[PDB]
Amino acid sequence: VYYPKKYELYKADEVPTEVVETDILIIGGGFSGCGAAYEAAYWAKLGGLKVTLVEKAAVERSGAVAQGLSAINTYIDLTGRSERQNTLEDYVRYVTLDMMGLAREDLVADYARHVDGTVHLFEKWGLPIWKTPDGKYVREGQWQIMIHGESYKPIIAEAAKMAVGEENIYERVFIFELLKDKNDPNAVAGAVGFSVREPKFYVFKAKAVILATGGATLLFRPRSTGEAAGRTWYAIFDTGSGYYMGLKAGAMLTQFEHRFIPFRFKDGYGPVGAWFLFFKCKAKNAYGEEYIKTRAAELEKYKPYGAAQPIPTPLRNHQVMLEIMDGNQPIYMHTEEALAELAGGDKKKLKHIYEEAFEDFLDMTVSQALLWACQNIDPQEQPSEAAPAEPYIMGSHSGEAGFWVCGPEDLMPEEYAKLFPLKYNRMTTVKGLFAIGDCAGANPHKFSSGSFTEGRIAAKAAVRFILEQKPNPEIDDAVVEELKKKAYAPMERFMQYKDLSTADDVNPEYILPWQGLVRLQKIMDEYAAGIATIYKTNEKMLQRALELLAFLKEDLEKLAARDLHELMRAWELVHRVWTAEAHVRHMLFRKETRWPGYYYRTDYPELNDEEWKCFVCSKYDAEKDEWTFEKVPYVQVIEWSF
Amino acid sequence: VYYPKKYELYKADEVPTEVVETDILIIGGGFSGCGAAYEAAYWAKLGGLKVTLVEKAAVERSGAVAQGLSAINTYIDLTGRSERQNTLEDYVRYVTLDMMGLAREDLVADYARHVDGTVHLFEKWGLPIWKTPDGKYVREGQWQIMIHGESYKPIIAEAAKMAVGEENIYERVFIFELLKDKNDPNAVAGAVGFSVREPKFYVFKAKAVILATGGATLLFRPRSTGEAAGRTWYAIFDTGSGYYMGLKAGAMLTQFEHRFIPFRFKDGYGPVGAWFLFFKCKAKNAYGEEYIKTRAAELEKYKPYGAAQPIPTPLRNHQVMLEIMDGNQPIYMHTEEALAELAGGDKKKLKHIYEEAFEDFLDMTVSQALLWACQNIDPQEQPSEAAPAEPYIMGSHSGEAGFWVCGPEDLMPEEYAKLFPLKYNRMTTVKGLFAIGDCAGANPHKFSSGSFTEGRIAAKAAVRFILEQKPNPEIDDAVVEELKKKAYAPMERFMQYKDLSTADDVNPEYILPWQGLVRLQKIMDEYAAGIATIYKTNEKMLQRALELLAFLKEDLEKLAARDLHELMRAWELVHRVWTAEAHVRHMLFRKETRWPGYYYRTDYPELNDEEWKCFVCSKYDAEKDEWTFEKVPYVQVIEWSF
Amino acid sequence: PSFVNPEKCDGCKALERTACEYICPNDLMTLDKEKMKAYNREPDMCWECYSCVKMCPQGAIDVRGYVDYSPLGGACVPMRGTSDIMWTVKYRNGKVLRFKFAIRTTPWGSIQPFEGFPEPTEEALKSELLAGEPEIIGTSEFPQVKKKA
Amino acid sequence: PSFVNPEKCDGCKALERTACEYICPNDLMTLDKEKMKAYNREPDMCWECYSCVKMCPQGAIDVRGYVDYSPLGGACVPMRGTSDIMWTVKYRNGKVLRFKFAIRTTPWGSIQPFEGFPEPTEEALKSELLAGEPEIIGTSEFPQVKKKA
Ligand SMILES: Cc1cc2c(cc1C)N(S(=O)(=O)O)[C@@H]1C(=O)NC(=O)N=C1N2C[C@H](O)[C@H](O)[C@H](O)COP(=O)(O)OP(=O)(O)OC[C@H]1O[C@@H](n2cnc3c(N)ncnc32)[C@H](O)[C@@H]1O
Ligand SMILES: Cc1cc2c(cc1C)N(S(=O)(=O)O)[C@@H]1C(=O)NC(=O)N=C1N2C[C@H](O)[C@H](O)[C@H](O)COP(=O)(O)OP(=O)(O)OC[C@H]1O[C@@H](n2cnc3c(N)ncnc32)[C@H](O)[C@@H]1O
Ligand code: SF4
Ligand code: SF4
Ligand code: SF4
Ligand code: SF4
Repeated sequence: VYYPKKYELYKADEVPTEVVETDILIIGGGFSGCGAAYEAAYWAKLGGLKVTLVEKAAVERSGAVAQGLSAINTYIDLTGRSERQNTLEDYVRYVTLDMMGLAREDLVADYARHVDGTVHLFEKWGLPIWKTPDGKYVREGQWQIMIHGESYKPIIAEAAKMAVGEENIYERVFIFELLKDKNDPNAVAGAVGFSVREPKFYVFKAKAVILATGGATLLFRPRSTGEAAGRTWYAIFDTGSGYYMGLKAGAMLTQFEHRFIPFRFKDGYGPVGAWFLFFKCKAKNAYGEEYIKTRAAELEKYKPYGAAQPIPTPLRNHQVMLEIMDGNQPIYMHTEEALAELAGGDKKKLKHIYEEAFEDFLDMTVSQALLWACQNIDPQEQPSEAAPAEPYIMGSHSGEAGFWVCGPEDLMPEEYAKLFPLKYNRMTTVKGLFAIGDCAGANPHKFSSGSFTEGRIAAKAAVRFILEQKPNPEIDDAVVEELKKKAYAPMERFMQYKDLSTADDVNPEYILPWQGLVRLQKIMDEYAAGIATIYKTNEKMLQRALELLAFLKEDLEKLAARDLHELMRAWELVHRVWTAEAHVRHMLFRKETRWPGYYYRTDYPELNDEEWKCFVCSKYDAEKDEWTFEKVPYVQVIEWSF
Repeated sequence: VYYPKKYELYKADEVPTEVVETDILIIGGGFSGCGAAYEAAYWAKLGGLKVTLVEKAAVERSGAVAQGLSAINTYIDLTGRSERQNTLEDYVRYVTLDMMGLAREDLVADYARHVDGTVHLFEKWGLPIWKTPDGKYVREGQWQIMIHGESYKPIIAEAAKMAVGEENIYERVFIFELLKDKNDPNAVAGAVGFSVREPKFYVFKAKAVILATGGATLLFRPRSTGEAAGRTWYAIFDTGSGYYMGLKAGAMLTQFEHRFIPFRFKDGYGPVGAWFLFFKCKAKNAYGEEYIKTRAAELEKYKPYGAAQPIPTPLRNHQVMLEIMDGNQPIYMHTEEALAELAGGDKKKLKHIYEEAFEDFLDMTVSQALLWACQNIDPQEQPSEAAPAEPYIMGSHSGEAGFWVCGPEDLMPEEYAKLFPLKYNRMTTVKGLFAIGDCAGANPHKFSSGSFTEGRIAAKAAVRFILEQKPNPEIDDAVVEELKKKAYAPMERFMQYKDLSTADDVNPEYILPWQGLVRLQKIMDEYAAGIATIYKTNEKMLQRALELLAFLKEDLEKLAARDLHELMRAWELVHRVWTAEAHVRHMLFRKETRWPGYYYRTDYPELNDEEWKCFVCSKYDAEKDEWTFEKVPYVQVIEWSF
Repeated sequence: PSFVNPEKCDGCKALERTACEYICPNDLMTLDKEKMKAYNREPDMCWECYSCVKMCPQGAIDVRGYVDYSPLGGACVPMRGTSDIMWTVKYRNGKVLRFKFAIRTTPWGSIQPFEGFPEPTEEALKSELLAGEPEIIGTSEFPQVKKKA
Repeated sequence: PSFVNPEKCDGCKALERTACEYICPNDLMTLDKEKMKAYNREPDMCWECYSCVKMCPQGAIDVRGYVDYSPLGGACVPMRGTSDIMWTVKYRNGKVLRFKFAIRTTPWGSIQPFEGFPEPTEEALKSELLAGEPEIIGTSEFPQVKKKA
């Protein structure tokens, strides 16, 4: 709910337009965007190219890494700088198996061979990595390393700022729509946005555009609906902006049905990675049973995925869901037993691991430490409850939803290149438009290091694309003006109909952003496998979701906004609604249940490797208002075995 | 969420006290309260007794019947004025079986032998009852008759007003606590309240007090959490006030674990009584399966409850719950097929029943007709989705939660009289304190007519009590002053700590009513068999609920309020929190699942007629702050066999 | 929830009391002394009971379905009289339905609470009989119910 | 959610920018030109990331746990420096914990993005190598991966 102190209204025609001409436009200054800005600045010199970074907030703390992170989840370690070395083949195998068999190995192997260099740069730039007395990076699990990362984002932001120059970074500018080449219906030409600090409309003309807006949250109703609706596990700041603009432009999406349901400390959603992998904490149901044991047999039907090590995350969730359905909650993270075991009676050792335990929270999700403080929970004395949160849509973490993107020429097989007009690393099916981080699908487990890395990859590819293809996109001024009117329409609608009621938020001719959002969350929660149904859905429910989303989409044409802040909220809602529709259509299309634990199609409860071992890709045609789906069979690109 | 336009703050010491002396004090001007006022006015003449009715809103439309009702759910018909006559023994058997074997038959038979007179008076007073061409009352099902009841409450309010006199009715006065006899720890002496229209503290001194505040809603998080959090199926106006004040006084509660889960049209919660019983509507899952038939086998284990006709409501609920757990939603009410079948090809007949269908909604839950309009749903063309709402606590409807009350001398067996110091009809275990309607437990299926009737019964008994025992309790002025300080404490706390933050609703030293309510709803939803877990709970979850409620109860001492409206909201929250605690403790005590469909104890999934065919009664001792429970075995009072 | 139309609301300043403020069962309707016009002070606590709507003499109050599940466009408008009530249901798609139902068969304020009832007596006070019984029940004798042997 | 202490907030004296308003990733912190003091404009959209808290030069911002699940009394207070950050955690029950963690091993603003890197070339633009590679990876050559036979 939002209650502005005062109005801040503008009519489209009263708003000045600022035109910005650049070569490479990066939308989103988070981890992937900063990686793109950093690398782009390096190669751009070859053609004296201009690189521009636009961010809706402030790059210093914007995005998922705002509070910092307690670990770098992706560090292969090909030389032995950490406590454990790994191979690239084992990593690729790991990711494909976690995806229950479906991952673009050309894309995964690609960011994996580059990621370590990115991590090494981070340390060089000042990021303090946990080290053993011997000087080795401290491992959390097999693929992650612990870090003192409170200033993780500020450090990376400084690197990007030093690389592209502050004069090329536009902050507090919300991008809401892409612009296409007037000369070519399947080519990008820039984007439009507006400032949230003043009345100013932005028109960015560019030769290449890189989507780095992060994923989408608040599509589904959370487990807390009051103030705590703000405590989403994933970045509440990311609202599927990239997904919206890209899909409207005609860029194909992939695996958009693949949402991620995080199992974390209940309510605060503090991290469990360190507790599970580093502290060796056990999770037990209300009766003291370690369900990863009691529910092990139930994974036998998922051969060979269920017999994989580590066990795929969705299957771990499935075990949790079985406990929940049987009514064995609360589920506890036995931190007290873990700390006691690790300390081994050594009081000084206990104090040290105790400090490590709290840092794991204070460096990334302070709310969990605050939750413990408010509820008088001392981890060395009592366990903490844990639970799965509502679904989130992103492609950099354990979820692989995002745009279908091209891979490197040396790894991408012919089977995966068919839909790309131009073969450039991380480019979407729309010429000149790239997608990175959460915006790039089918290659998850990137996390912080991998997302920055993917941005670097796309940035170099973008410079190459510009110098090789030499594009010269022309924006359609007629469309720009239409978009400018649309941009501020909510404010004009508020002024035009507010007199119909004595209450600004109870009007029959418009809905405010928070009202439309509550509605979206209810629809998704109840029909799109949200928490309301313990993540279950079926054809009828999904079809009803589309009907309700249709009503909502029509009502977006009657959105109202009272100030610039709420105008951004209005567009963030618009972005979320289309993201939700795409998610629903994708879930409806795949007639199987490949990721139990993330979602269940009760009408097609089994995993089908005979007919569905394929990536589901879709394209939205704005002109015809039609969605087209295609099945792209998975092919093993890298050598490995179960 | 609440955002007052401006402050309306008062300190206890600056608020004038108005002392009202009366003989009989009725708290709540709803259906049961009006029944009490009406009947008390008749007998009061015998002793020149004064009768006082206090209502927090306005009697004309206050309570559950604010919109009116489409039927009178309880009309036995012992002479044939309706389409179907019934016997009292059949009615008692019907209620006991619906309660899965647990009902105070002395109390049920008592209101049943009186209810028809009440209904006849209602018609005489102007209530239009549906009639056949032959002049017989139109039956909905076996026990209900259809009424044109838009003005049902206004008519009843008029009767009560003509009876007691307007000068004896206090409106817009919220009662928050009872007063006890200074010289008798188990006798009532009056009550305290405050105006919500002006700064005035009320002290009511009475010889007999009758609790008629209605049940409790909003204890559990609803299926809609935005504006629609206001669309509770049951009366949002009833917040368990009677439950709170009575339990604090030491009056014993009974069957407080027995909540009611209403199955209604989804979201709007329109009635299904007419659709099921009158229009012969069918309920089917997403695959066209009529689950009352496909799930018949699951009811066989319940003996003899599962073979009863009609099927007990909790078991009907259980069948749909199984469908929901299997993921076979949406659940549909096939109104289109019901109308087509009833009309039988006659277009004029169709138009008539079509109008009857809409009246069923417009006379009782306009929101459902509005929902249909907003969603373009025409009942003759397409079916509507239905769903069970969140739990509600009340004793007049299908739930029997409330105070343990005495029955009539001629029906109540010695087994049920042990806990009453004085044997007056409907008197609680606290001398001089009566409970009616939703406030009287163990005798459900009263509904509108039965609640008004139970009020009449308690009223006559109250007059008899006064004339026979000549009660003369004395209030404790010290306690009154402490309660006056507590009454306005929230406002004073707001003034004292508001300066700690620049935002009125984000303060570290206090919680506003809506903030404490959001917290309560979440706790109950997640641990006390709310919708979050499909109505399942266990010992561990309930124990955690008590720990969280403990934190909340402590924080109630830090409630803040910005105006009189919010001060009332503050006490309504206090009332719900204690009601919630009693509910949790009751569910925790009963080690069985007697009402699957209303709630499931996963740790005691079976119905236990060997050790749990008893009423569960509890007493809260405020001085010691201890709860005590005891089992009172059920005994069949009325002659009937399965 | 309910909302007030500024153009039709006159703050009941030509009446002895504010109708909407007086009738609301949840104390939501109140006056903005500044504009001298009413408003719903806490819409998420509105039960959409339509009491304020029916009692507003200016017909200035309407209801806009809860945003959680209501697409824009629908409306239910009542016109309450003395013996009946008229309703107009307007669908989002434009369809309009009209209904009319009876609400009372006697004049308002005409109830005589104990009409025909004999005076109460000390003897009667000790019985199970309520006012008007046993005849108001329709029987010459108080209804009997068989107790289990 | 975050909240500003009026007694410590100076609406950011004469500095060039309002810290809290500048840093918030969700655009929640803003100034009330009247009071010249900041506030969170939409607390239910607050991620409790503590960015505003850490950046307020007056330490006038704190966080009060979401009311949905937070009993009153708890607090986490950061004191962020240049090379480390200190935290004080106060429990509802009075318990007080103090920690201190490193946050950076180099001076702020000292990053040289391409330090030691060779200049880019048109030829290099066509390879799979990123800036600094394969040297920064630490391997004897650009990492190779086995393609499925
Ligand atoms: C939210 C969250 C995320 C993680 C974790 C815990 C929590 C609580 N933990 S673990 O415990 O789970 O394990 C991790 C951990 O310890 N270690 C690790 O490496 N990664 C973890 N992640 C993952 C990483 O953080 C993640 O992979 C990367 O940040 C993804 O990068 P990117 O895809 O670039 O998203 P971003 O959020 O950083 O940035 C997006 C930017 O876009 C802006 N933006 C969005 N829409 C925009 C628009 N319309 N116009 C202009 N700007 C617009 C954002 O403001 C932001 O600046
Ligand atoms: C909410 C609801 C209820 C029903 C139904 C549909 C819906 C949507 N439908 S069916 O479709 O389900 O079937 C019914 C139907 O068709 N026919 C029928 O006979 N009964 C139905 N009920 C049941 C009856 O309405 C019910 O049994 C009676 O109203 C119960 O009477 P009572 O127990 O007296 O509660 P009340 O709500 O009427 O009145 C309570 C009063 O107390 C006030 N109050 C509360 N707290 C107070 C305080 N602290 N201080 C001062 N006053 C304070 C209230 O303001 C109100 O005036
Ligand atoms: S009853 Fe109608 S005219 Fe009177 S104050 Fe309310 S809304 Fe305005
Ligand atoms: S609709 Fe009913 S609950 Fe809502 S404001 Fe009007 S009278 Fe009050
Ligand atoms: S940064 Fe601190 S001193 Fe400056 S405006 Fe914000 S709260 Fe006030
Ligand atoms: S805690 Fe973070 S999200 Fe909340 S107001 Fe501060 S900076 Fe913004």
